[PDB]
Amino acid sequence: LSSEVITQVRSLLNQGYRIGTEHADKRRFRTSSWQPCAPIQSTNERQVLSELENCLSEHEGEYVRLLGIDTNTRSRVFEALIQRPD
Amino acid sequence: KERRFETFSYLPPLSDRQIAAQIEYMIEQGFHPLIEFNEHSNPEEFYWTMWKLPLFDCKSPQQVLDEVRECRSEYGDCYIRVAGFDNIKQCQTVSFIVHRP
Amino acid sequence: KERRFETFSYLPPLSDRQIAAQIEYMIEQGFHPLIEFNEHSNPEEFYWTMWKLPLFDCKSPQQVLDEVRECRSEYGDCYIRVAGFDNIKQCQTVSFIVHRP
Amino acid sequence: YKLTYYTPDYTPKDTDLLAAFRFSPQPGVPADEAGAAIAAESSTGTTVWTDLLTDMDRYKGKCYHIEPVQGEENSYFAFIAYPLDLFEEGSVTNILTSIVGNVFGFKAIRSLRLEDIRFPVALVKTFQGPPHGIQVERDLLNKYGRPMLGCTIKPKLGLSAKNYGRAVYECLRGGLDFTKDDENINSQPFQRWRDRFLFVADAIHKSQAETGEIKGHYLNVTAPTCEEMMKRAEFAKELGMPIIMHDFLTAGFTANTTLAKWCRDNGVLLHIHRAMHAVIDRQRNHGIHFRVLAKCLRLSGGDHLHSGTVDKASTLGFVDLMREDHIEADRSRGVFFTQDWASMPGVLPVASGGIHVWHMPALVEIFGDDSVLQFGGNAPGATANRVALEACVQARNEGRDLYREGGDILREAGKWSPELAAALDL
Amino acid sequence: YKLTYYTPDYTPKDTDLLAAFRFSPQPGVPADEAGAAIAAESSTGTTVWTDLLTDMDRYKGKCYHIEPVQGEENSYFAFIAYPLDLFEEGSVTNILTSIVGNVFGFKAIRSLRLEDIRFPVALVKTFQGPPHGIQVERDLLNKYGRPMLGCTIKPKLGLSAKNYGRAVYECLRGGLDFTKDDENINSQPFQRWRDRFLFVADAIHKSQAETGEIKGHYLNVTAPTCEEMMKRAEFAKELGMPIIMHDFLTAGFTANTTLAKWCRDNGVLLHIHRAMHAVIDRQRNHGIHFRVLAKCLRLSGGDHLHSGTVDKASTLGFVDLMREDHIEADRSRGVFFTQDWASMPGVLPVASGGIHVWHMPALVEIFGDDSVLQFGGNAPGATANRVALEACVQARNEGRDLYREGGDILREAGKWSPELAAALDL
Amino acid sequence: YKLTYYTPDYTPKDTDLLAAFRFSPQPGVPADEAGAAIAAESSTGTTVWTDLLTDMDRYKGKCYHIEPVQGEENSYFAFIAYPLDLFEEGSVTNILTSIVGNVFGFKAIRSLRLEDIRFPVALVKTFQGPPHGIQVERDLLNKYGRPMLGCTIKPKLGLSAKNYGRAVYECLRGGLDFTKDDENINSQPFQRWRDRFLFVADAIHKSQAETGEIKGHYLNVTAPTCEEMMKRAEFAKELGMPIIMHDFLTAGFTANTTLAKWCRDNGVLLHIHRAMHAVIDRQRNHGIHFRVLAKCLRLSGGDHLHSGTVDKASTLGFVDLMREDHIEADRSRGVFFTQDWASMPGVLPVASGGIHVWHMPALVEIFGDDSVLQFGGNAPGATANRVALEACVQARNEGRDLYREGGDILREAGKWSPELAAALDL
Amino acid sequence: YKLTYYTPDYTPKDTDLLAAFRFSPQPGVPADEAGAAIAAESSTGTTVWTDLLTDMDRYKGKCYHIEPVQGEENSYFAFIAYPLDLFEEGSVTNILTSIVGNVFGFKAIRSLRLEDIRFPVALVKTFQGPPHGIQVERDLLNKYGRPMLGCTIKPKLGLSAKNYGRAVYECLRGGLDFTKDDENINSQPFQRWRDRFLFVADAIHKSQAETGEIKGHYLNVTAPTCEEMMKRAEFAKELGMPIIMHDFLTAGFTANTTLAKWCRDNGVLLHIHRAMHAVIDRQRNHGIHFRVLAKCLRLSGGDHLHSGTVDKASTLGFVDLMREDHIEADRSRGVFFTQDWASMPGVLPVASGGIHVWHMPALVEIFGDDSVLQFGGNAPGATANRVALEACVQARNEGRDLYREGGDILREAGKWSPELAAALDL
Repeated sequence: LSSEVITQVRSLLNQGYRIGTEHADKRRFRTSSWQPCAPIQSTNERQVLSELENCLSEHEGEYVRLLGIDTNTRSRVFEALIQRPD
Repeated sequence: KERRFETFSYLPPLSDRQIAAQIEYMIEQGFHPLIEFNEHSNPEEFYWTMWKLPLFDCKSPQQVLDEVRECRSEYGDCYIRVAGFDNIKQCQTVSFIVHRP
Repeated sequence: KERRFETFSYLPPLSDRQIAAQIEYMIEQGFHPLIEFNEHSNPEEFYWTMWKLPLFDCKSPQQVLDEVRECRSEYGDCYIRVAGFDNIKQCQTVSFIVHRP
Repeated sequence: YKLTYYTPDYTPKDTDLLAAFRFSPQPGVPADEAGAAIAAESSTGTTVWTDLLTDMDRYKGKCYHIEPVQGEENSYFAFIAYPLDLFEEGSVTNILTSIVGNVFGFKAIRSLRLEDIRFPVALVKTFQGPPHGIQVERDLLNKYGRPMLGCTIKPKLGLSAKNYGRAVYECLRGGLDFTKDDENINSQPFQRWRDRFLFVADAIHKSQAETGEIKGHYLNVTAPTCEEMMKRAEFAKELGMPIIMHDFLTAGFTANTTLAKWCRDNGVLLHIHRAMHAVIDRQRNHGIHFRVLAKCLRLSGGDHLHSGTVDKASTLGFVDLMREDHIEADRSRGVFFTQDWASMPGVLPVASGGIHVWHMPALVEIFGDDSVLQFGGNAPGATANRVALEACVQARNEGRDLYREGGDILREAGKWSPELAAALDL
Repeated sequence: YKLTYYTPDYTPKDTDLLAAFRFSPQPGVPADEAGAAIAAESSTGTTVWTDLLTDMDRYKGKCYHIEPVQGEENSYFAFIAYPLDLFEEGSVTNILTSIVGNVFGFKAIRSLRLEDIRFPVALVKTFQGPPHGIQVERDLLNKYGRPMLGCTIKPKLGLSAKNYGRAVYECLRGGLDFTKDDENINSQPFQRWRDRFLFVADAIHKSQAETGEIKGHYLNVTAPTCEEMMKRAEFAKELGMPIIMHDFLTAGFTANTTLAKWCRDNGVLLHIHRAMHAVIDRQRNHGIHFRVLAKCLRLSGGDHLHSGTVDKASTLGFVDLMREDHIEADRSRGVFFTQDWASMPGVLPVASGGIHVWHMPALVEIFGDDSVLQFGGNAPGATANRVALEACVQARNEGRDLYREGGDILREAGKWSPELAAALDL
Repeated sequence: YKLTYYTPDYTPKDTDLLAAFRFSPQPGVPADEAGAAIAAESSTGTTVWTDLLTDMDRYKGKCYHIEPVQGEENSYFAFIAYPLDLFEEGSVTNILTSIVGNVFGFKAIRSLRLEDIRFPVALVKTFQGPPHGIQVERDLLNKYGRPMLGCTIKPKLGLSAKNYGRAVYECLRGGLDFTKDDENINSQPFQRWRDRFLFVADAIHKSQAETGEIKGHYLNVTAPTCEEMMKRAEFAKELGMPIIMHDFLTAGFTANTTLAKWCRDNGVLLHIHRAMHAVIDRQRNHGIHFRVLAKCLRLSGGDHLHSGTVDKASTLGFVDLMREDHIEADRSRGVFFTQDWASMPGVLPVASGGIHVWHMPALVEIFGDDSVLQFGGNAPGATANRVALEACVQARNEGRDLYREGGDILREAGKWSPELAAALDL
Repeated sequence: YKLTYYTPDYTPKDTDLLAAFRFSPQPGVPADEAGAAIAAESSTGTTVWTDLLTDMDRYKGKCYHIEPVQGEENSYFAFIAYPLDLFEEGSVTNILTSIVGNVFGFKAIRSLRLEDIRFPVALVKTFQGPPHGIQVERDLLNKYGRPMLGCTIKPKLGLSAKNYGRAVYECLRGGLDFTKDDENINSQPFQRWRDRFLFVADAIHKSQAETGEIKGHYLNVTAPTCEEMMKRAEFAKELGMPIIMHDFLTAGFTANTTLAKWCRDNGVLLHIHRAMHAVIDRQRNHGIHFRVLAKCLRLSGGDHLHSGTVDKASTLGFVDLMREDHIEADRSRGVFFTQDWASMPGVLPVASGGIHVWHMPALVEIFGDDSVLQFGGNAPGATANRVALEACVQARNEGRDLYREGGDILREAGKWSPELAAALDL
């Protein structure tokens, strides 16, 4: 994980926002086709960060996009493209 | 007479080796093949007769060759085409004759 | 005879107090009170004439009151109307008569 | 189905079309697998050689949340996301077909109800929308400062055209802003549409002449065919009438959208009625909730809609789903989703239902400035109604709480007002 | 209510419309007083000064029978009769709004469901009816002595219009008689309407050329507005498309009536689907029942109508209602009165939803030649479909009872039909 | 200014539009205030009484990023976001008028060049976009897996219609698919447009007859007047012409968009030309960069577009930008943001300007199969060109690096192609 | 190329077309050969077989004069002649593509411009030219003895319809002759075009009633499509307006030539805005100078044109080009060629940009009577601005020098005018 993503997820968690991730290959990515990733059911920063890095490792060489979720509103509040295949 | 066709027609009649090379590129491209035949060939006529399915669980060219040779044996007076299609792209990426009567 | 107008026109002629109170209303909700007149009243005539501004730096009702008194002094033979705009909502939530010749 | 149509983790995109279910699965059917199915039968329907020439994954309904219904048994809340591409541009009928067309028949679900849909700002923009909206409509009418009163001419039928213009004449001239046709008045043989329209137009002309304020009547043009609609609407536009009537339920969304696009082209307002409304949202166990319809209509386009008399919670939920530009997601109000709208002009709700003139203080405190209130009848009665409105408004602008002192205000208005006294007595 | 409305001693006339409701009163509300209320909410609603200017009794809908439901408690039928003057001529929408426009919402009834209508002759014959009629339809396709075959392309979405034609073509060439566009496919970004139409027409013509048999596809013409739908349909006519597909519930009836009339003028078969009917009719106790909808549509006009995969008795009941010229009252099949159409032609029922071709012999024995069926997929696949049809019909004709002999027929047929041999192994 | 317009803390929304300016301020004007002044210019310009009747904040361009250009002095990028209400739906025109209506005319910036825009999906959804798309164009033309060959008719003027169709035929029969009307040819007195249309039509038909390729000619329809452009357009479809050509710069955007829409209604491909562009883009330090123009057109709608003979990297950037559905921000290729289309279809790129067919392999590699190459003219020459293309694509299929082996390929192809051998000899 | 395209001894025929190029070649390239290349690229481009089938020479762009720029290095002036044949009739667009279609892509010129064109009188007469002309305008409006005054309404966006027309009324009543939109303001979400026409017409008619002077606003009818623009302009005439607005760089020349024909046919004034002119004129090195565009536009047809606040010689040059029938060549003023117009009427200049009423007496000096002054604003300000207009004209007519006495005129006028005193005190 990069410093700038770490500081992002920090800010996200501090507000009380949940964490989600979505993955897709370079073709899927082109077609704006994302897929669900395994749940990060933890509000602790360490556990979130560890599960993010595990998910990144899971999907080597595929686009990964990080997001911010307000559970009360059930709606998106932030978009961000964290990783790319190269 | 001077009758050509869509793709690779102006090169020498494509031969089993070069068919194999082209089939291989099609395979590693990941586009699941389709073969197709007819009695005649009309541009204004969009659709030909596919070879009873498209091939989806394709590992080797040599099976595609066997099928083409079969569909010659049944339709030796018809034209046989190979077509390749990207789903993700939603674009027909390959379409070239492999037989003439 | 019985000519009406759009809001409060039915009611008895608004005395100063109720005009003030409604100015107040506009003030809490930030409807800066816009004073306009016409020499007659016909529904087809969308547009009337302003009293030289809308009163954006109104800290009190009495100032707009006193304006309308000036206006009556100069065009007492005319009708006077007052409006308030929700620039945030871009909506005219207010228009009503405070004078008649 | 679960393994491909149930995506608990799935975060629904800004551009998605989000849909909120309340379903009750048949015994033996788990909630999760019920939601998966509900997803599947609404978008795909289920190894045909045709499928692998396609991107199935790209168009799938991703059911991303299921949650049990509070304080009730055998009912769960499923949220399904749908790509924006799944639905045709300009077409309410399209999204309706794609959403609420087939999954309604899926036997395994005992009981099924879609409740909300998040209309992404993008698919919002696309539509002609309403023809004038709240504020432009108020301006065209010159009417500000109070909700727009309305009265239903009676009897529903039988009246001659000439008498139908007598009735409009009285009702409007008493002081009332518009008068509405009965939905069962279109061309009927005792009253032919052209004569109705002519006569009414005369009557509004006179009434507006002698009061000097905007008058209109919701002259229904619902005709069996587009051509006939268009003819009655054109000839109405020759008459200087500010508004018409269309029954979007019983006419249809397509007819409505045509009419509205014409009206926007034509500078004439648009009224809607909801005949059969109950047929779709009444039961507590099945249907689509009236909010999504009001939202759909505003989408398709209209300047006026009925919302009833006054559940109040979700009532004002949909009032807000048809008035504001921005509303936050609120469960308790029915607003299952957040709704951004790119400044699309809002719509004016039409309260109705024999509104019981004395009930009006709460009605106004509910509906505020921006609304239309409609009376299920004589010129003094409208005089008293107008009086009372102005007074109630007046008191609300004072800061007094209409709730508490509604009878007291109506009273205060009563002593100088004969006709208001004659009414309050009744 | 029970005093004026409720006329069990009244004689209904041939000039009057009847409506059938299965209604369960709210507790405290008796059966009779509820049936009167149901009469009231739909005819007159409920004193003003316009009342005495009219003859009120001229314009009252009359309930003339109540009885409790067999095998159910507190459920009763209010049989209700109406004048002829009430309605606009030839207006589905008008009638709908007259009857069902206010009755569904009144609290006094817990689960009302509109079961069946009886349209008087004089009213019935003001329409155009279905654009040709089963007999002319069958003459135009030139196909006799057997039901017809539709297939709905799969998968629903992502297919290129080029693939979409290519799947059509396989469908028809293997011996199908129709492909059907899906109700959702109207202009999606991944297929725009016009390309699709062009490629379907080319595919139809080439399938015709190879096969030697007339071919038709169900081109969707539901379009967001009247102008799109008009253009679209014109374009299809330009390609000589004999048949089209419209959705009527979301689109409504006004637009379907326009399309039917235009098609009358232009020779064009009108296939129909019922998308969103499951909203309105699935629930047993509340809603409106599909035969009403079918009867309304058949007034408006449509060559085809879907009626379900399949109560088998109520199914044939309203099947009959849509095919034959005159039907009698049959409660065992759900038919409640005796109807006359006075020479307005029939509409084909269509079967869908996994018709399972080893269930084919039951399908024929249920309906027979005068219907259409729809399979859920290849040229060989459609050839086996075809072979099964033709063996089934043959065996029917021979006097062999299908019901018992199915799997033997299919067998025998498969012995000489390798393609049917595969379809039976699967 | 910088206080009011420059907010480095603001996050751009998906609902906001972005504009990239490579700006060098006038001496004495700091970069930050310079960006402030730019932001002020393009939306608001910069008191009056009217000003406090609105919400300035709702209508405020925001610059959230300024940075000095690497390896340049006094040069910086202003990235300025823009709300979702400033513009009208579906009008390139209004856009350019808002962004570039006066910003270019300001004093403080010595040169300003608009590098990039980023449309919000909401606006992207409101146009019609390209009539068909790359995929659908390839479907109509039935040609797949390679780029497209076009040749322009020389000399640009003087040729008689008879001559001009001779040359057409020869270019086409020799194996080129497309023929280009040199830009200035519209109706010149030596060549009346209508006689040109007919002769092309009859040459293309007969070419198609001999060759057994679908042909197409590029038919410039750009007209003095809207009526005239339309007429010539009807008469082009009336001969079954599948493709036409128009100018979006010189003729403009309202005409192009009207033509695209009509084409959409009439099933005709629409090629574009870029004429007058290099008054706007040649300057690296002032004007507009062609990625913006392309992007605007691809909103407007067009099948093809010129993109140059070939910066390589920036080429690829805006190339992939006009073909690809979603693109990432990358500065090396000149793409400053991450974009999505929400499924608006692609445009083929076009190159021209003396393509030197022994340069073909690099051209195929850099472009690929989705492009069209346009060549500055005999049937043998077209034969050689087509051959060299077919050999190149084959070889690329083989996995042979094009760059290294182009010359050996061409030679091997020529050893059996006397046409190509001769082409090589020169 | 020089031996083909450099003819120093060539006399241009009056039937030719002369275009003046400022150019800086690449190092090494001689100036004469560079200008030969610039000639060749546009008239012929460049060998092919077809070329000898025509008269090469007849279709050539002849460099007959080259000189360096006085007091400048690596710069020169080219004059090129083009035969009348090469061009279409009535197509400004054709002109722009021939002259400036591709030449600014030619590599060897480091920088290029076109300074001026001389349109042969023959080629002139094919265009309709301005719809009415200065004199016909000035008669129909009735306005004499002064230049005209305009107030661009502010704020550009956000303003509601109702408020919009309010402010139009105000400012118009103050004594201003017209009002404009910002070029940006046609149908933004906050504001719909049709309602805005309707409001504006009410305001104008009220102003004209009360003031007793022809009032008008500049009605931006630019629309995404020729159909829309036609629509909006037809509508605007229905209401009885005298003038409209439209924008040529943005929307397109063709749409202009259309709109000018239609307004010519329907007796409506046309006003023009020049948004993006900066993107073609600003720099001193590369673009097309504004004068050329103004020349082209008056060809196309218009009644007003923005011309800046006000190099002063250039301003006076092209305003006179657009004003007078005959102009004599003047390189100090930048008029490269003698021009005639065979009495084709002129166009009204427009200057705007917060014109500083203190500088207004200079502006009357510079421009002369036949002009329009726009003002980037309330009823009293508009009165003070009119009375200053008076006072300055009157003084001019007294024989007092405007430039020397501007301050004395203004103040003396203000001694009797509170509104002008107030203005001056700012």
